[PDB]
Amino acid sequence: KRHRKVLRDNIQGITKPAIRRLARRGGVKRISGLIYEETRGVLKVFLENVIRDAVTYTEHAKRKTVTAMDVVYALKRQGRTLYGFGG
Amino acid sequence: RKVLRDNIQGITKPAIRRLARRGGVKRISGLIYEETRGVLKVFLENVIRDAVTYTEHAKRKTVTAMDVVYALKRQGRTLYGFGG
Amino acid sequence: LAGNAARDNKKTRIIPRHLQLAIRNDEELNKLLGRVTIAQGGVLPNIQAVLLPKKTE
Amino acid sequence: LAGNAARDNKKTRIIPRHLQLAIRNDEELNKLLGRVTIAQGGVLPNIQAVLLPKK
Amino acid sequence: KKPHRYRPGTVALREIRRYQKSTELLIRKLPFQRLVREIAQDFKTDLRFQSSAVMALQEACEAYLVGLFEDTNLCAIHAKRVTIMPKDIQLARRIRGERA
Amino acid sequence: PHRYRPGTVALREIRRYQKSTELLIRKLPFQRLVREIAQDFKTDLRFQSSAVMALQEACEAYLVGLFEDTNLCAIHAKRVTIMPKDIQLARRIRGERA
Amino acid sequence: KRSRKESYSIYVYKVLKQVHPDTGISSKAMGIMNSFVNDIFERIAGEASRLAHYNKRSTITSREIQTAVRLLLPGELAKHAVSEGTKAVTKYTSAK
DNA sequence: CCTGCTTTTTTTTTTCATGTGCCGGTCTCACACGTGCCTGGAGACTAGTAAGCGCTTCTAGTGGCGGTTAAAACGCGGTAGACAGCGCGTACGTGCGTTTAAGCGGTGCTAGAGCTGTCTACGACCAATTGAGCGGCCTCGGCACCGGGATGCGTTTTTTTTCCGCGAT
DNA sequence: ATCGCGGAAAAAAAACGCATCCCGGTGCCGAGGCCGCTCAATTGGTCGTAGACAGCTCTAGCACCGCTTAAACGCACGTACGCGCTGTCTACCGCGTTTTAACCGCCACTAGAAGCGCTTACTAGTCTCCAGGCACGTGTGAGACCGGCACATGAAAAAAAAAAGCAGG
Ligand SMILES: [Ca+2]
Ligand SMILES: [Ca+2]
Ligand SMILES: [Ca+2]
Ligand SMILES: [Ca+2]
Ligand SMILES: [Ca+2]
Ligand SMILES: [Ca+2]
Ligand SMILES: [Ca+2]
Ligand SMILES: [Ca+2]
Ligand SMILES: [Ca+2]
Ligand SMILES: [Ca+2]
Ligand SMILES: [Ca+2]
Ligand SMILES: [Ca+2]
Ligand SMILES: [Ca+2]
Ligand SMILES: [Ca+2]
Ligand SMILES: [Ca+2]
Ligand SMILES: [Ca+2]
Ligand SMILES: [Ca+2]
Ligand SMILES: [Ca+2]
Ligand SMILES: [Ca+2]
Ligand SMILES: [Ca+2]
Ligand SMILES: [Ca+2]
Ligand SMILES: [Ca+2]
Ligand SMILES: [Ca+2]
Ligand SMILES: [Ca+2]
Ligand SMILES: [Cl-]
Ligand SMILES: [Cl-]
Ligand SMILES: [K+]
Ligand SMILES: [K+]
Ligand SMILES: [K+]
Ligand SMILES: [K+]
Repeated sequence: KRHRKVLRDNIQGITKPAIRRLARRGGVKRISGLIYEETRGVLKVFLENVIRDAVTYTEHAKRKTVTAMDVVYALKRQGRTLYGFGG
Repeated sequence: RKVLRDNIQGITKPAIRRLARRGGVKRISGLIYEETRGVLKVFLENVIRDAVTYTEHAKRKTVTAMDVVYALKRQGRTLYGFGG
Repeated sequence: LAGNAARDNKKTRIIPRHLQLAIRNDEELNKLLGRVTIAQGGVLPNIQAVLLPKKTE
Repeated sequence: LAGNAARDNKKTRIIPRHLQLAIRNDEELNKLLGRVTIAQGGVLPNIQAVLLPKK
Repeated sequence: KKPHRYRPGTVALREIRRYQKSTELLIRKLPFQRLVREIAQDFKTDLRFQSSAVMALQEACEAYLVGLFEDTNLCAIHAKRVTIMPKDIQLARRIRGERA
Repeated sequence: PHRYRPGTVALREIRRYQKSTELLIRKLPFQRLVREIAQDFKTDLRFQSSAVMALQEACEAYLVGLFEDTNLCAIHAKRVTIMPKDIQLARRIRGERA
Repeated sequence: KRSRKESYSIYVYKVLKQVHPDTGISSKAMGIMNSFVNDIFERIAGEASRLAHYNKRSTITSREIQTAVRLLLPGELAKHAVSEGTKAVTKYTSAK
């Protein structure tokens, strides 16, 4: 039965252009080359923090599947309340 | 009925400096003292408004420390030491 | 407020962008929902002045 | 931690400063209490380097 | 004579106008989904996700980053620059209380 | 006569107020300010003295912390002198201000 | 007269005497300690309340307290707190 | 450009004096602890229902495929922004002499916080009754996506006006 | 100030190129709404208690005094920093070519979300009972304060030594 699973270095698929677009929408005109790796660091910390709490909600409900609600409850805990996915 | 008004200037230039100093500030523009007074005023306006709202809800004519504690909590400035 | 933003963009139906434009252009709703993220809302057009073309002048 | 801080100052009694020193010098308690004002605590001594003179 | 070439700043400004007018997610979906799975492995092995949980996460992330880039832009402008640098990000997160 | 150079007393003050825990605004002027402000919301209000001390503890702690952030914004701009634009950037990034 | 206001002071003293038998505590410091215990009490109880509501349970159990602690306390503190909680419950169930 | 030089800038260092931790009397008030005694936790009971359990249904999550094409990756060229100097003007730090009013300990007055007992309006609970709002299902117009054409505007080179800018008056 | 005349700099039109805006045409799926049925809100009623009220006690909040002196105020001076202007140099933007893998639409296989019915182990509840924790109140030792103390550090000074500039050659 033992399934697929991958632990690639997926962080690099948060590419330079994608980060440039995020900055654009944030009104940034010019970007130091040191920004891209710095942004990946930040993003990773953000996701670690949200995912940890979402999975804590998952474990508590004795589920194997993370739900939108787990994410939403996690984001509310982190003071980053999200509209549109339930709750 | 009390004699009153414009006590914002009783927040003195030296007292503002002392606060900045505790905040590790070494040099201070002349324009800071009046900017700070504005900020201070807004901070108390918000907190007191809420403390007074708890007072009217309680049908009291006296603002308590608890009223302020609760107001401070609502504004995300939780204060320890006053009956929390 | 959203209905009016929909009418601007020449749309019959309110979508998340219209809500976001509504809320963030209203002093008070923006304060009420200051810590709230509207999925599929974007942000308001805002380019800081210093960043606009001054250039050779 | 606060009792330890009291003893460094050769004091028998914990005062709010000792609790403050205790909390702000411990990375995790400081996080747990990041949005909490301790009355009569003051702040940690801390001066930014640029503000010091070249020694 | 030459092919046309816009001046540095101009297409940047055009891209800001483009992305502030739109609301579509700006990070590619599959790479983000993999990143979410990968990070989740550190907390609990063998997880499933509802696809909307991954969308929720991506929506929350991009909003946060776009939020942080606005504050970061201000920090850069505060230092008389037009170029965002890591120290701008660090100043904004420090002031937000995300870091000590 | 003896004379300190600009900034040396300033640092000396910093070391002193960072060591101490006492309130730095004078109490009677602060109390009038509180009363004055409260007037606008409801007349003939009484205050427990502890309520006034609560507010004064909270204002000062807020201001001290705002000045910490203000100082970093000054330094970020290669200055040592805090200015209104420093307080305004701080409050904006904090989300107190629009 | 009689005008009783409960507090955690005697328990803060009891603990103080285990940890530093010869040191005391001022009333303002005791006030702060009181504020602290009521604050965290409320944070834990509230997150627990929520956990059980989200999961359509009527009952806050030790398991809601535990999960709440993992959510609210930073890493190392959360480990020791979960340990002390688990220890306490084990020791208690073994005393009827 | 070339000694010289000469004249300041930095320096180097001591020491000279400033304000800050340290110390040993002595005073007072708040911590600490003993004393009554009210309330609220505990022991032992009953009754009811939250939730764990096992089990079955079927949602939606996962994985695999191949081809299209949009998007990422990469290098080349060079504009313009970051950054280091430096030099200039005065905003702020310092200190001292004058003036203000906070702080303190106290007394006196009384508003209003806070408590008690009583009565009753109002909310919980229950059982029967039924219509609001749900899930499920069909339809057709709003909207996404396309190509074409219109127009707004950025960029460069050749053209008209402007603001100097030099002395010589 | 005034010519005069260029001298530079600056703004002009103009001509060209490239992107964005907006139209109708086409097409399709998701909003809108209709339907049938279930279960959650309503009706009517009974029952127990929360809280509003009248009345009381006495806490602590307000007002005032008249001392003492710390603190705030204003004024003068001059250092050092904010800030503007120049020059440099390569990091970053724009763009064209090449490469990669996201996206799409669909499928097939099944883990596990989720729902139901069954049974009991837990919890709410309540009475009886008593001891743990509360308010009061009294005492003495910790901590604040004071004068003198001594030990840091920064500024002031001479002694000296290394760079700004003229100066003359
Ligand atoms: Ca199950
Ligand atoms: Ca010690
Ligand atoms: Ca610790
Ligand atoms: Ca010497
Ligand atoms: Ca002694
Ligand atoms: Ca004692
Ligand atoms: Ca005693
Ligand atoms: Ca059930
Ligand atoms: Ca079954
Ligand atoms: Ca290539
Ligand atoms: Ca330049
Ligand atoms: Ca429907
Ligand atoms: Ca469509
Ligand atoms: Ca088109
Ligand atoms: Ca057509
Ligand atoms: Ca329709
Ligand atoms: Ca500068
Ligand atoms: Ca200037
Ligand atoms: Ca450079
Ligand atoms: Ca495709
Ligand atoms: Ca199966
Ligand atoms: Ca006893
Ligand atoms: Ca006591
Ligand atoms: Ca004393
Ligand atoms: Cl940086
Ligand atoms: Cl300013
Ligand atoms: K499923
Ligand atoms: K009272
Ligand atoms: K009533
Ligand atoms: K059970």
